[PDB]
Amino acid sequence: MDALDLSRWQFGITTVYHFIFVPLTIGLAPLIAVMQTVWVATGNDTWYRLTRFFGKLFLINFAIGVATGIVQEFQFGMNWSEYSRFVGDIFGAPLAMEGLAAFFFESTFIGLWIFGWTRLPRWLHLACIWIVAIAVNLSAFFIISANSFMQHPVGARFNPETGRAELESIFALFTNNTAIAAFTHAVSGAFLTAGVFVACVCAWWMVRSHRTGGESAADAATMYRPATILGCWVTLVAAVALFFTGDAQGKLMFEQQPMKMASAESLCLDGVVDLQRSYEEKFGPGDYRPNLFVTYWSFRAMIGFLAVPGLFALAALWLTRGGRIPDQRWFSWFALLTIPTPFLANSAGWVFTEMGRQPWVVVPNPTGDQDIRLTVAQGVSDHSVGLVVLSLVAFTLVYAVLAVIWFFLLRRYIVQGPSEHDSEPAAPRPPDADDVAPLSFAY
Amino acid sequence: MGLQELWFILLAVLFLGFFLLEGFDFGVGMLMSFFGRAAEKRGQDPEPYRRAALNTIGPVWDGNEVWLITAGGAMFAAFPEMYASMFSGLYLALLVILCAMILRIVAIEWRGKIDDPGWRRWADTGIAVGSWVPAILWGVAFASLVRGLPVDADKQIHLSFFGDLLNAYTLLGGLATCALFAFHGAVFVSLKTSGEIRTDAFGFARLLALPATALVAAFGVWTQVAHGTGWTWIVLAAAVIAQLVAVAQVFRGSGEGWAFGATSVVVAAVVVLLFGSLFPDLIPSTLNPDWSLTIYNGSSSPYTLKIMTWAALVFAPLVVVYQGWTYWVFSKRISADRIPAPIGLSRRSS
Ligand code: HDD
Ligand code: HEB
Ligand code: HEB
Repeated sequence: MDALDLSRWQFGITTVYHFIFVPLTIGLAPLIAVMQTVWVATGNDTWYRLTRFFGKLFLINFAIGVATGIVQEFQFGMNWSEYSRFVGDIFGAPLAMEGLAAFFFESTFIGLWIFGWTRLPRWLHLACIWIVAIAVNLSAFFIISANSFMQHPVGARFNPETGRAELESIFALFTNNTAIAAFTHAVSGAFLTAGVFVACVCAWWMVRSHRTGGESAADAATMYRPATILGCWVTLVAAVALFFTGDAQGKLMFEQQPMKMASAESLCLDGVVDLQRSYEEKFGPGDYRPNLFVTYWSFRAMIGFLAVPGLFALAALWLTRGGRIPDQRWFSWFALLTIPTPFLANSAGWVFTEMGRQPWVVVPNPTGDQDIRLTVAQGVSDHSVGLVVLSLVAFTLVYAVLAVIWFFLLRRYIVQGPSEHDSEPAAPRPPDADDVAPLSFAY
Repeated sequence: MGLQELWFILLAVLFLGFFLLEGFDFGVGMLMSFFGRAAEKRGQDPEPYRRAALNTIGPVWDGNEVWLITAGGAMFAAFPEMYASMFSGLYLALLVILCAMILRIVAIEWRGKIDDPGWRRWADTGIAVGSWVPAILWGVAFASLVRGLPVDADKQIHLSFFGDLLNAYTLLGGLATCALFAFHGAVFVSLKTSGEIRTDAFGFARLLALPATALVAAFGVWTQVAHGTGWTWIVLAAAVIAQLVAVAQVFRGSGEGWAFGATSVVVAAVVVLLFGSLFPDLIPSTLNPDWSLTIYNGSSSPYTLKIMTWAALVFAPLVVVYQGWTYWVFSKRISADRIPAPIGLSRRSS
């Protein structure tokens, strides 16, 4: 009956929950890999404490990332059956290739990185985290090309004698114009998220440690200042990359999807009505407009939340010029306020992208065959409202409780700080064939 | 010859790997509570024993559960009609299975972050729920799939209460699957531990031997008499012989490797029998034996099947190789007096 609005709400809620945690993982895996490589190279135990202190947080995030992602795999067939019959022939290949080529790698090798701190040689233990860091980007590429088929589809035929998409070329699907730009933009966003996270955490701990004095006043200059500088440089280069990839992706959006563009730069001639008449003459009657309010303000918020990390990075790179250490109270508050803004910008961008193509679930390609198209009213499953209210309420409640617990754990472990006093030298890793009293990790 | 039949076989192999590698996961999850409870009856504290039980599937459980994800993805890629119909028909079962899996995933990995005794009770409850629920619901789902569903004309399986939980042949499937997974996990823990949790695992397996035997025997006979071809007699005989061998080996108390090979054979034989009692079609229809999906009106297309065949025949052997290697690496043995002291933060659960 009214299962359409409930299904849309459910899918949106769940994907936003998932992408709250995705970018931190994608951006923090390579940073931890670099922090471990610079320790294995130089031998300075300062980066060992940093890589452990951030590995704990990385794992706390990875658990809930996997848990939130697990449902998206089945939601397609559960709530969107008629859509899955239309695009299954094509949509199923990137998903299965992702499952076979990235999920297996990351899942198998993070378990080796967690438990092999004193069982594997050091070079193998470093290769483990490098493999994890590459796999968490391969999976992003696969899934983003999958989504980029839904808007500007390329390699399909639409066999009429069966009513299906029917894939015809995999090379044309994996080298899509939209897919490359979307992948680059999303990777830049994830790296911005992780860089801001590291820089703000280390800036807070640098302002806090300098005031304590005693013995910890020497951890600042040796450990918290270099990490802050690294984070700020990563943030700046990610901001420039975001600007350029976004300009490219906007140039793309102008030509292959004009309704989204006309809805982004709205007043607050008209475009949205001439395109309405054009689409009504092309594809019969119907209403072909997005919300015009969410689409107007998500673009603005996504672009405007970039001024906070940029200003923070530019101020932190100047407050620590030669070798000095900042002690201003307002700097720590600024570092604390700068943390949620990358998450907010990522969510705003993904909400603009998704709710902009809104009457469609497979957008008609202006230079395609015009038969590969599907509004989001012929894609939803035929269920009752009482069956969808159950899933919506259950998922919303479970994910809300898990997110509150996740925030509590991250705040606790950030306030605790790096357990430098709690036995953090480089582990000796003695050879095997010995009943060592601990195992170095046991869940 | 027959890319469609080849991909039927490949989907069967993915589900077989999932069942084989999650059997002892679900068994350990079901049994860790009793492992802890058997230590208090000796006077010792139960926390090292519960940690030693959970630690046998420490580094491998995530890679184990990826098999279900890749099996669902392979269904969506090769047989999208079966994917759509099956997952929109079994809506409540999938909803419950997913709500349990979420809790298990998050509890296993957040259990040891805080040192409060009340924080560990909810983690243990989450592990228990996420191990008990799928172990029954997957057997129920596959038994109902082999028995048949009400596919109306093209799609839209709408079943209420007697097509999903038909007492005959469907709850028996869930009971048999739960008992078999418990036995599998008991004899798996009996092989990765070193001296006093090993004897507890042997006791649990000696208690579980006969019920699992009787349940899987009854389920196999019922399946092969109601829905069965001529070459599945061999699979049923193999499963029965393997279960007898495993029982005889467990009641001795010294083999522990043959007793695991035998239970692996039993699980594989159950899966192979369910799929071979179904091969020609997918989701038979109880309304009309013409409205039922098959591999002939449910597959994708020649090109997609060829591309997926290349991808699978390139990536699956490598996955098997390096997962066998990671099982070899962490396979020394685990004692109860070898678990590190709990190192977690202070207090104030949530
Ligand atoms: C930018 C790339 C990207 C995007 C847009 C998505 N994911 Fe995701 N997903 C990831 C990339 C990723 C990840 C960030 O790499 C995760 C998070 C934590 C992790 O370890 O992997 C992950 C975890 C993850 C898992 C856990 C599997 C495992 O145990 O390794 C599954 C099944 C999915 N995702 C599926 C999906 C589906 C069906 C999505 C569509 C809405 C989706 N993800 C959004
Ligand atoms: C966060 C954010 C986000 C993300 C990440 C996403 C990711 C995605 N996505 Fe999106 N979506 C969205 C945001 C999103 N999304 C939303 C919000 C929704 C709901 C709403 C509407 O649509 O209206 C969606 C919904 C959706 C759907 C259903 C239909 C409609 O339209 O409704 C689909 C199919 C999709 C596809 C997708 C894919 C495949 C992916 C992976 C790549 N999506
Ligand atoms: C954080 C990070 C970030 C930031 C800062 C942003 C800010 C921005 N951005 Fe954003 N975005 C994003 C991340 C972002 N973003 C994302 C992730 C998204 C969604 C996804 C895709 O790509 O699709 C977006 C969405 C988006 C899009 C899409 C559209 C379509 O659909 O096609 C574009 C073009 C953009 C550009 C941009 C620019 C130019 C800027 C300024 C510089 N973006």
